[PDB]
This record gives sequence, C-alpha cells and structure tokens, in this order.
Amino acid sequence: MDARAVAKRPRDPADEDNELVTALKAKREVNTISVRYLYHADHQALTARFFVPEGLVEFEAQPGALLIRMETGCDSPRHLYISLYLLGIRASNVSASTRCLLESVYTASAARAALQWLDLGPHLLHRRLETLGCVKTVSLGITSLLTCVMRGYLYNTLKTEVFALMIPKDMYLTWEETRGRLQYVYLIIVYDYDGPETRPGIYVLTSSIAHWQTLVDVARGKFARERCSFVNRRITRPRQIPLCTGVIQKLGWCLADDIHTSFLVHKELKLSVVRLDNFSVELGDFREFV
Amino acid sequence: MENWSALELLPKVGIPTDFLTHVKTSAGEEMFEALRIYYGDDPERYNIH
Amino acid sequence: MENWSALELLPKVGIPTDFLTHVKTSAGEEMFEALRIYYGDDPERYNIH
Amino acid sequence: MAAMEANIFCTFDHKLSIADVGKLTKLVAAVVPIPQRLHLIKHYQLGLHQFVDHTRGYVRLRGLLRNMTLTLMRRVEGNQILLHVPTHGLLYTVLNTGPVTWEKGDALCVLPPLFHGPLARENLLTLGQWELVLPWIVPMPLALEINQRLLIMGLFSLDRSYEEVKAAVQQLQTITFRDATFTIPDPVIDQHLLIDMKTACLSMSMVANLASELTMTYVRKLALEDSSMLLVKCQELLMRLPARPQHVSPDDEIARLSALFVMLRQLDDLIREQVVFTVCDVSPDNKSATCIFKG
Amino acid sequence: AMEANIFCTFDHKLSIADVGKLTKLVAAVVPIPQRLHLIKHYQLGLHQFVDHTRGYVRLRGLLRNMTLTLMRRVEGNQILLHVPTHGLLYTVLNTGPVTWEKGDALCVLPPLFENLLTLGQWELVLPWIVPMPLALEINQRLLIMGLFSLDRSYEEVKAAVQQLQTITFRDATFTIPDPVIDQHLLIDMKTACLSMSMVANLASELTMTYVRKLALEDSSMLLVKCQELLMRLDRERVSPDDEIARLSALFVMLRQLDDLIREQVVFTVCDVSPDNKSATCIFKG
Amino acid sequence: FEAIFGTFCNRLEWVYFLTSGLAAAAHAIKFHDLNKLTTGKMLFHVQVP
Repeated sequence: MDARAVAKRPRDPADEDNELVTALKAKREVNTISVRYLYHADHQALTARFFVPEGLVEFEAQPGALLIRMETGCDSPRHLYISLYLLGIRASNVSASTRCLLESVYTASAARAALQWLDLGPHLLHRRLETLGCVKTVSLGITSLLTCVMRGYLYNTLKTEVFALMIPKDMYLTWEETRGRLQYVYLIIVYDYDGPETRPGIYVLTSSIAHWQTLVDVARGKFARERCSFVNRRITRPRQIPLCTGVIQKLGWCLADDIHTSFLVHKELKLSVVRLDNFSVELGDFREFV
Repeated sequence: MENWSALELLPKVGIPTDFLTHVKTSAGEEMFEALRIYYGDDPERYNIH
Repeated sequence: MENWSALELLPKVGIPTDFLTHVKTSAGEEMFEALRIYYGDDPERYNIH
Repeated sequence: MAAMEANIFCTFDHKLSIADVGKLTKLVAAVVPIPQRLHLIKHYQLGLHQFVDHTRGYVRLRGLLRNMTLTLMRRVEGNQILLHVPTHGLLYTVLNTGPVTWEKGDALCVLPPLFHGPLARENLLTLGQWELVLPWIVPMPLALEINQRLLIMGLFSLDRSYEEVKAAVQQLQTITFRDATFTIPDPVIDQHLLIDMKTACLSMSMVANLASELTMTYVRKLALEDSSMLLVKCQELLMRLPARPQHVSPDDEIARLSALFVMLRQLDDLIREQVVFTVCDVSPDNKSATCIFKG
Repeated sequence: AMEANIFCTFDHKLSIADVGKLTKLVAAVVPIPQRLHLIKHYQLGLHQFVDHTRGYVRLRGLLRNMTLTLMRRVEGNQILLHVPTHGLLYTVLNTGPVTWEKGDALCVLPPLFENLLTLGQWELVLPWIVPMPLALEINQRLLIMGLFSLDRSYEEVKAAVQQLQTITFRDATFTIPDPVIDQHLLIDMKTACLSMSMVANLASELTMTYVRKLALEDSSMLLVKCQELLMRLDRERVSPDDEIARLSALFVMLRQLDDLIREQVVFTVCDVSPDNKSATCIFKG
Repeated sequence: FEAIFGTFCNRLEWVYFLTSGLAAAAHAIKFHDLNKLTTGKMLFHVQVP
C-alpha cells in the first residue's frame, strides 16, 4: 500500500474490457461471436425463470403480473405458479361481474385444478401461498416460460421501457386522502368467519406508512367487523381453533405520481386495473395480526 | 395516433414560439388536437422497429 | 391489410412462375396466406392519395 | 416522478455565531429525523422539536417519532448541513449522543429522550426559540423496559385509587439500566396508551382462553418434585390452591400452541420496538460505534 | 482487484485428506461469533458452544447473535470466508436433511442429528438450513414434547411423545431427539416451559379485572365479547404492590419466550440444481 | 513404480454451415439490423393466359 494506491479512485466497470475480450486480445484470436458488449451486464435487478403450463398463462402474457406460488398438497406437481387474477376468483372482495368475466377467462383444466386444490384442504389460504415477485417476459408454448424479478425495477433488455405493476380494481385499497410522496404497497388477506366456511378477502394496499405497529392499528380500525367475527366464532364454536384475522405482507415501493388507472385486454375482453408505473419489488414475509 | 417518436428523432427547424397564454394553459384547455405531455426523460424514442 | 395497388403500380421483377397445379386451383384450395383476385380492369390503382 | 433524494441539504435562515457552528460540527455522524424529503430544506423541520406540544405526553411523542424518516449527518460547512439517508444492510458509523452505554453485538432502537442527571445538557442550538432536540439511540433492553413501564402504569391506573396511582407512577417511572439511572418524563395516560391497553387486554383474554390444561398444570406439577430459587421465586406470584393426564391429544396440542404463538406475538408487538441498528464495534470511550442499518 | 474477505488460519497441522475435505464445503454457511478480520479455527462452527447440561434452545439463542458467512476459497495455510450483504444473491450448500424448492424461504437451525474435520478435540459443526414451515413445526413439536416431561410414566404419554418425534416433510421422514435425557429435562428447556406456563397462569387471573373495567367504555363491542369468553372459561372451572409485581412478572416471562416465539428468514431461493445439494438464493438479514 | 505413458485430449473437428451440401438449398444473407425487423414479405403479381 502507498499514497498513490490510496489516492487512486476505483476503476470504472464500463471502461475495463470484459473477460472474453481480455482473452481474445491476449491470444489475438478472432471469434464469430460478438463479444464487445455483454447484455444484462448492468442489470441490478434479480430475476428467476419459472415454467408454467399453458392453461395457467392468461392475463400474464402482458408484463407486470404478480406471481404467487401455491401448494398442491401432492407430490406430483408439488407447487404451481398462479397470478393474483386467479386468486380474484376465490376472493370475496371481487364483484360479481368481474368474477364472471375472469372465471370465463380461466376455463382450463390447470386453473380449475388450482382452484380445487386451494379450496380442498383445511388450512387457511395464506399458509398455502408464497409470493415470488413480478413477471416481465413470456415465451408461449404447451409449457410456457416466465421470468420474474424478485428484487428491482421492471424493464426490458436495454432498459428502454420500464414496466408497471397491475392490480385488479376490486383489490386496490387506499386509506389516505392526500398521498405521501413515497408509497409502500402491501398484500392483505383477511378472513371473515361466517357460519359455514371462511370467506377470504384479498387486497393490495398502497400506503405511506412504513412502521408496523401504526399500520396494523390502521388495519384493525378498517377491519373491525372481521375481528368481531373472529371473536364470535371463538365463542360460539369451540374445538375450532382459528388463528389470525388477517395477514399483511410487504412487497414493493413506488412514488405516488406513478399511480394510474388502466384496462387490460385479453381475447377481446377488458379488465380494469390500477397501474403502478415505476414499481420496484421488495418482498417481505407474511406477518399476522389480530 | 401520431408518431411522436418520429417527431423526436427527426431533425427540426427552430422557431420563436408565440403562444398568447401560458403553454401549459394552452395544452390543458385543449387548444390543439393530438397533444402529448411527458416529464423528465422518456426513453421510448430509442426503440426503433 | 396489404395494399395491392402499391404492388400494381411499382416496378416488378420478371419471373418464370411455377405452380405445380393450376393457379386458380392452388388459390381456391387456399395455398397462399393472403390473396386478392379481380376480373376485368379494377380502377383502384389509379386513385393515388 | 421526482425520485426520492438520498442526500439532503439543510440551511439555517437564522444567523449563526461561531459557537453555534462549533456545536454543529460535533454532531457529525449522529442520527437526525426529518418529516419530509427534499433536496434543500429549512432547519425548522429538522429534529424532534417541532412536535413538542401542550399535550406533553411521552406516548404520543413516541408515536410521532416512529413515523419520521431517519438520516445520518455528513460533514458540516458554513451555514449548511448535509444529511444522508442510510440503506438497509450497509455498514455505517454512528455517534452515541445520549448517556446510554452501548455494548458489542446488541440491537439499537430510536426513542424520544428521557431526562438524566442534573438535566443541564440542553445547550444544543437554541436560536430563535427553536431548539435542536434529537432522539436517543438505546439498546433493546432499555427500550423494552420503558415500554413495559408505560403499559403497566396504564393498566394499573384503571380502578385504582388516585393516590396509590400516584405512588405506583412514582416508583415505576425510574429505571436503572447498565449502572445508570434514567426517568421517564411526562408519563401521561390518554387515548394513545388506551388503545395499547385495549389490545393488551384482548391478547391476554385470548391467551387465557387458548392455553391447554397441560400448559396450565405444568408449573403446578413441577413444584411437587423440583425445588430451586427460580421456582420458589416463581411460585410466590401464583394464587395458592399421583394422577394421570385426563386427555392426551398431540394434534390438538399442536394446533392450540400454533394459535397461542400468534396471540403471544400480538401481545409482544406492543412493547417491541423496531431495531434500526445492529452494532459490532465500539470506541473504547463509548462515544461512537459502527453499526449495520436495518429498517 | 480482490473482494473483501475474512481470513481463517488453522492452528493444527493439516493432511492432504483434510484440505481435500475442506474444499468440498466451498459454499457452506459457517457461523462466526464476531465480525473480525482474522480468526483461528476454533472460532468456526458451533463446536465452541457445545455443552452437556444445555441443549437446543440455548443454541438457538446463540445462533441468533452469531454472524453468518460463506466459505469462499480453500488454500494452504488459510481459509477465505465471505460475509454476505443484504440484497445480493449467493450460492449455498444444502447441508440440511430436506430438499428445497424454488421460492422457499430458509432459516438456520442448530443441527439435530458424515462427520467433517475431526481435529484433536475440535469438529466443524455446521448448522441446519431448513425451510421456515419445517422449522416452526420442529419448534412447536419440541416444545410440546418437553411439556410432557413430568408425565412420561404412562404408556399413553409415551405413545404421544413417539408420535411427536417422528416428523415427515416433502419426500423425507426423520425423527427429532427427545429433549428429556435420564428422565430429566435440561435447564434451558425447563425455563422455556416454565415461562410458557407462567404466562398462561398469570394472564388467566389478571385479565378479568381490567377487562370488566375497560369493556364498559368499549366502542367496538369486542371487549364485552372478551369478558363473556372469560366468564364461560371461569364457569367451566390484593395489595397494589402484588398487582404491580404480577404485571411485571407477566411481561418478563413474556420476553423469555421470544427466541421460540418468532424466527427470521435468512435466504430466499430462486434456483436449484438437479444436483440439488446446492442452490442460488438471495440473502436477507 | 507406476508409469504414465502420455496424456491425450480430444481433437475436436469443426463443422461449418456454408461447407455442408445442405447449404445448397439455402441462400444465406447477413443483416445487422435483423433484431429490429418485425416481419418481412414478398408480393407476386400474376396474369393468366
């Protein structure tokens, strides 16, 4: 170590020639493969590749769909990858007309299998779900390939276009009149304990609050009826041991001015969505509240 | 409906503009057909096909 | 949709065509992706706009 | 839109004496909270002083501080201050502003100041009746003690006589931690503590309802054959009242414990404070440490 | 240019077989007690904490505080360890007893059960890397199994304990050790069970007094339901200093359980080899 | 002792598209802007005797 070594500012990652160019220059050998520029070499987002059967890929052809991993309770597929739209079928929050529309969209054996597996078991819904991230690609086929980011912005190969996050309009939720400049977005699953069986509500919440306790206090204010239902079931129906009235999972952050309303088209049917233009994913785990 | 990317990429002739009102007021009050507004830097002009 | 008038006006390369079957048979039995057939003389190519 | 700024410049529009600037220079690498993020802000929004109010409650001030965004102070210039917003997982140098002693490896929480000693430390930038009040950075046990004292005072205040409530508040408000003595200022009981009391009561009700007979009877059965200082000090708190378990069912026990864990988390959360820093270094004079930022 | 790394020097002579054994572990998670630039081989692994009178829960508490790092390169005279940073992806080895899937959230646990690097008196005891639901199941089953410690005489209790020990996860079945040894329970698990029971007992009697006062004011109709639930529970069956002491004891016994009550994810997986022994995952801390 | 009598490596053989006789059916062209191209087409004009 010496003074000049300390003074020297670090090398620019962009002005050093890459390893392949280094080797070719060292031997002074030509190659057919273009090598001077490496694509995705400066993508800071972390991505993964997922295989999914043809029946499940609908409304996820467009980039920006939220991707969930669901448990089948079986050893043959073990896990399936489904979108928030498919969960729209099961959620009580979604209206009748939209439910009919996106139920007519998912008329495939795989989607119906997913629904049967979801309703079959005795567990609560959130125990069967694991969130992966947002998708931005599609290669269609009998088995389709989806690439999903799990930490970062949504953009194509050259960053020449940034993708948004699409939320169906019935699931979108806000609790403040004037938005804070920075918004955090959360996934909420809340259970209503009626007589026969629990009806789950599914929401995506955009909020300025980052503290857990304040956020959960606001949520308990907004969902008082479901807490009353939880206590009522605890009283009337012993030997049923419910847990939780709802769970909250954090996934992402975006600016308030990026929020917009839009529609999605698939097989000449229009679904209306809320659109988070420059959304960047940052996943948390399910935290439960009562 | 208009090809805004072609407008951005192609060369242009510079003129002194003479809106009577504020340019954003002229846009907001719909002085023109075929308006487009964007803020900051929008990269969409770079994807030629 | 394909604008056939542009093909009809612009210069073309002379080719010895080779359909194994009769041309109207290959066209009627839907061999070609896009097809336009007209009889007599069609004035469409004359109204340049 | 305008992306959130990471570097914030603060300018005092009040005129500064050389003593004021000298005081500012000492504060480099300390934590200062701000209400909103802009590239250039005025000093009024800086610090905790803006929220000091006639209500005076400690609980509401604790609530307000939780929602502000935390920044570290970079080096000072004439009439300017540079603040930096840390990022999760990176390594930082932080200044021990308060009198609390830090230790290697413990977790730090941000909390409104509570007075200590002669109560004459308040020289921090009094100019135009605005004051530079900064929150305390304290290790987890002290924050847990503070929150526990506040909640216990709130619960005890119900239906107890006014004078014995005063006595309980007097004995509870003082805390001895790590060979130093601190005292909570203005322990007002109000709506903010009331909501926490309600949630605590609900969680305790559910815990009492859920707990199995095995869980309840464990302590009673243990005292029949064990004997220790821990046990005898433990059983003094309980109400004074061969065999086989009346009902064995591991599946029911598993499900019941699973729900009881959720209820215990609900009860725990209201005294837990979010960890902002985790430290692994210390200046041997305790004035500074290097920490990992989280949250 | 190098990356930042931590150097470990072995204070024991190593044969070629030993170093060949080490290089097999070139992506395993090694816990380290302190973030320090140069360390001796004794500090590696969990062998430094192993004890005869202590067990699982104390090891869990200690693992909470340790620094996780990945072995990066093996050389003569030294080992290179890399400490991961939040938000980046890394390669880890599946040293646990269970296969992984894409999207799994992993957490670190003390090992329950081939041995690695038996030096004169020191062993490289690496921890378990396990998906979170399995860890929750293990914690609950072990805690309940310790709760039956006093009743072990009866055959029904023994059958319940044996059922609790055997656990099945995806395509894998294994048994967890009984925390009762020589008909006695270790002090740490004894403290955990005592804390659980004390919290339950104290809450049972403390709750009603405050509930009946607070529910009269209630604007959310829930606290009255809590009072009614407590009344049903009771029908199925003091100086202010004492009240203060009981409240403080309730909260102090509550704090004793936080190691068992909650746990944190350290890795989330998105890649798995057919060789599944290894996977690439992003680090969370 | 044990003895090693030399160490050998695979002398891989190289295959080129333009050298294969299958290339006779192709008319190979290089086009650097191919990634920007969406679709290409040819148009034919036929009049029958």
